[PDB]
Amino acid sequence: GAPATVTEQGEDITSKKDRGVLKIVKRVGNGEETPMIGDKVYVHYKGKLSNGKKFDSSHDRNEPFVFSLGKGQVIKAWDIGVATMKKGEICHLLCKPEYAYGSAGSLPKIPSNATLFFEIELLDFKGE
Amino acid sequence: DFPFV
Repeated sequence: GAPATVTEQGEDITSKKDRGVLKIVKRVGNGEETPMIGDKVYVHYKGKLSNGKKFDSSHDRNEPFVFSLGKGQVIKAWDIGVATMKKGEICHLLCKPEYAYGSAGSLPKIPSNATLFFEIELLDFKGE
Repeated sequence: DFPFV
């Protein structure tokens, strides 16, 4: 399924080239510009654990998730991954725990040492 | 918690 496919067929987008964050572009977005550091980014996402459980979805809340890019407000994989996206793009990200919640995990759903799968849509980005 | 941190 999609997690296996991004695991085996994704592109490493880390600066360290350590395969900690792999990406597939599922829907090509608009033009060439990606967000810049500090921009307000608006995303929709779905996250799955490596046991197949869905642990979060913005679609189910009927509102996007909004954060400031590149400020460590989200897991490292999201700062790195969203920074590579164009407006209107949908991608898959496969995140090793060193770019997610590490050995700590995150209550209630994310265990220690968890590899995570996301589908992310970049709805919009704006400077403030 | 997620997706903060």
